[PDB]
Amino acid sequence: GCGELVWVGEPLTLRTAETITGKYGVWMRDPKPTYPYTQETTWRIDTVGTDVRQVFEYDLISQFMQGYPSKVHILPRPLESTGAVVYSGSLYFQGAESRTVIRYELNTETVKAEKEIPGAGYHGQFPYSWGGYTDIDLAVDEAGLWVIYSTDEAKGAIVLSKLNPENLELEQTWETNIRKQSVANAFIICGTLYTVSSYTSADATVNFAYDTGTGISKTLTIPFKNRYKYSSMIDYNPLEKKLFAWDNLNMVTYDIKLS
Ligand SMILES: [Ca+2]
Ligand code: NA
Repeated sequence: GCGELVWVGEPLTLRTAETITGKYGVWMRDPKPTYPYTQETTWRIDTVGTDVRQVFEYDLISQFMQGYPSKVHILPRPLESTGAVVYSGSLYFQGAESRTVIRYELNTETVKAEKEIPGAGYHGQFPYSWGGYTDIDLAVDEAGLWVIYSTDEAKGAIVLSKLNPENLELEQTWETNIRKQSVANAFIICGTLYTVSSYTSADATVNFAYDTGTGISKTLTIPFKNRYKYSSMIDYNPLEKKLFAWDNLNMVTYDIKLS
């Protein structure tokens, strides 16, 4: 059961990074956890630097909030920005300085697929408003795996494609009429693209929505606060039905309300 986003709030900090190297990054959980993982398994990637490859893995939420990682994966390839997601036992991330999406099976630590997103800009071409090499933004919702980006053909407007979680083949593609660079970030809920924009570093709003079903968009005003004033990523988890975000060394979640 899905619905339309009508509310965002109740930001909760779950974990503060140990060092300044965790100023920004991406943390997430698997909406469709596979053995030996569960709905509590938590992955954390500090992305401060040029050589990002370590992936902290926590078995329990108590472990994630208090103790140490159960395991540390070393990615064969370097990771770009904060747009990665975990889905069905695999990490989906962007190859550094490339337009290549990579499926990395966590349990076997094996690369299952590599796929350039056709015509997509990368490494500074189409980042979100605050920049940060955020050209390519992966997403998981109730329908599965998506990728958010832009192309020259789309004239810098946000483009979203439904991805095959197995071989990363583009199944469907939608062109919007909103510039990706005019927006702070984005996520997908029940097949609906939502964008986030900032009046300030602490003040944010969900300002736009595009339904891939109907094909029509809306302007919106759904305010929420960036408590620590430097958000580097915000994704949606279709299982917990919350927003996961990274804000100035803090790994936070937002609760939401769907109509
Ligand atoms: Ca996002
Ligand atoms: Na993402």
